[PDB]
Amino acid sequence: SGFRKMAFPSGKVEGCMVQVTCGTTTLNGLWLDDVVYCPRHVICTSEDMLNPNYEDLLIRKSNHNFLVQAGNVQLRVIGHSMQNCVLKLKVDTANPKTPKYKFVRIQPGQTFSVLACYNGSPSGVYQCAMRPNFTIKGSFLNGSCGSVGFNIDYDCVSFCYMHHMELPTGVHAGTDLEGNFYGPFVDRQTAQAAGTDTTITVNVLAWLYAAVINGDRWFLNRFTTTLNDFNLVAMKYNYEPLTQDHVDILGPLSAQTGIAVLDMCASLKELLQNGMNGRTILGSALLEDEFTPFDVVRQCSGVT
Amino acid sequence: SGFRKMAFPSGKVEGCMVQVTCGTTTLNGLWLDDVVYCPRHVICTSEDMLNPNYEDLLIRKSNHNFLVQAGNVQLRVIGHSMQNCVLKLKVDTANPKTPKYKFVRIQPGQTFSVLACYNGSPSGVYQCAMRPNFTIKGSFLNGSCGSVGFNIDYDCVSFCYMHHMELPTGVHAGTDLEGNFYGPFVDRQTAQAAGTDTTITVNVLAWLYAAVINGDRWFLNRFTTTLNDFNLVAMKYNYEPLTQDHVDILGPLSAQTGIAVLDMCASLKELLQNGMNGRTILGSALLEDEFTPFDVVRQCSGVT
Ligand SMILES: O=C1N[C@]2(C[C@@H](c3ccccc3)C2)C(=O)N1c1cncc2ccccc12
Ligand SMILES: O=C1N[C@]2(C[C@@H](c3ccccc3)C2)C(=O)N1c1cncc2ccccc12
Repeated sequence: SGFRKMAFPSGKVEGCMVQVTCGTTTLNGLWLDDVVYCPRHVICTSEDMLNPNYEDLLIRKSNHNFLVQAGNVQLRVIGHSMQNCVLKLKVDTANPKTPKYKFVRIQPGQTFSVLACYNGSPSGVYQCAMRPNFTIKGSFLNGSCGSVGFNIDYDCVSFCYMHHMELPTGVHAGTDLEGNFYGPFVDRQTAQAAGTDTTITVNVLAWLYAAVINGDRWFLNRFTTTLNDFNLVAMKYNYEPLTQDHVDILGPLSAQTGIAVLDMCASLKELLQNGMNGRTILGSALLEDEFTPFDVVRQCSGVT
Repeated sequence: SGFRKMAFPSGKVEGCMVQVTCGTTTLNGLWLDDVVYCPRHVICTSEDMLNPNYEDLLIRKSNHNFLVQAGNVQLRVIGHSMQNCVLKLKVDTANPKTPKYKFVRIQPGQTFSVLACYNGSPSGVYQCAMRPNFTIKGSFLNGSCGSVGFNIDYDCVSFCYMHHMELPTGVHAGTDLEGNFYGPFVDRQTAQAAGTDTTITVNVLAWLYAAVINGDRWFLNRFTTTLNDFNLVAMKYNYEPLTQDHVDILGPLSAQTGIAVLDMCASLKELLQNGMNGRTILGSALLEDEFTPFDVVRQCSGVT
């Protein structure tokens, strides 16, 4: 029993973290096979950050200007290209520690583990969610750039996120591993609107199921509701609208607890309208939306 | 910026996790050099759990009754002994992946990372605290037994915790790596009183410092207080008494924020007396006590 914000074990990703230096700028890179991936803003100086011309900046750079270090070992760079907002440095040596891996573009409301790194050395691991407005609420300092987000399915690592930017508002923006930003963000030091973040309704409901499984049941009420009636309340409280897809993926948790999805929706409605009244659910005084139904089932079934 | 419940990277510990089978019972073991450590209750059957005689049970066991598997590879057991509540199985092969490590008995209120394992394979990593009543509020299912807690200082792993028991109340009890229980617990399937848990006051104050550093300042008030006056309020609200040692270790955070410890104590007092009023601090509606002053400084300075 018990329920924790649990990260994937980070071993397979630690063996891929390197340091990339271009002039004075150092940040983290990801070494898979004979390619190192990193944020392209590694080629920027103090002078460039308001509006860098990345093509023009890259053109003044050669293979030997990119210093790639894995622990003590220096790597030899034999090719470089820019794909959207990432640099791909071809090195002469395949990473011996390369795990089975894919690159995935995740959807808003999905979760992943972040290995926070500095100078190509791992500092910490935590779990987080792509917010509906495509930001992440991470823990990143100067030099964390190029730190990666991932999921693990058995032996296969799915890299989904590369950290690029802290926004003036203190939240975090980055790319998939093909260098496309999540959300409207660009790699320029400007004020950029993230926009209105909503709560991930399907995730709150998954967490209510997690609570019931672990013995917190006080919020279960006598009521039910409809998908329409519920969504009218969701909208008022800046909750993502709930669809039949959401109801469908909550099926396993519905089956395990014997609580219909719409009965759980009716409990949520009363929590939104009446608050928690100073009570707690799974040691929290607010509604948690950073567990997917998958995460709850995994943690409640012990997938390894 | 941002502030997360961050775990240590788990790579160095993943390479040490093995499966130990004795008869029908399987749980996790820790393979360091040519010794495997695991909970001694691996030698118990359905018949034994109310009051096992571990000496008598062990005496009916030989080296070849202990099946130790690291992934596919079977290990050969060439010696066995019982040290308090752990079994030490000597195997013929030194773990090639053994990191630099120590065994440490941590103190209540200290934090560590848990690698939750099943059948000797790692499932997840999270951060948690030794509660003042020597329990931990983990996330453990059947077969998680022998999962370990640790800290990392540079390249050195300090193993502090081995998981043995879920208590009838849903909280978790285990040993140091010399097999001594934290708290009054025994490895018998009986109702065992954990007793009154308090809040770790020094940790709440560290987290208030973390909040101020990250821009949440609303709880800063015009007041100050005394260590005596504060402790009178602490006692009322089941908070650990604050000592000059606590005040001393908060010095670096005091220096970074320019807020005196006793001014922060006066803010805490008003939060305890008046509650949060529906407001939040670092995305939480309750006072968090699972960050040490060390953890806050580490996360706010980027130790790698
Ligand atoms: O270290 C940098 N540098 C940039 C500034 C930004 C940038 C954009 C265009 C051209 C050059 C640089 C990339 C940044 O946003 N961070 C941080 C990342 N995460 C967390 C941070 C926390 C504090 C300060 C900077 C951070
Ligand atoms: O799998 C076991 N087995 C014991 C029962 C307990 C025991 C004590 C004496 C002799 C034999 C066995 C050790 C346990 O407490 N757990 C669990 C651990 N963590 C989390 C658990 C969650 C659900 C069920 C059991 C759990």
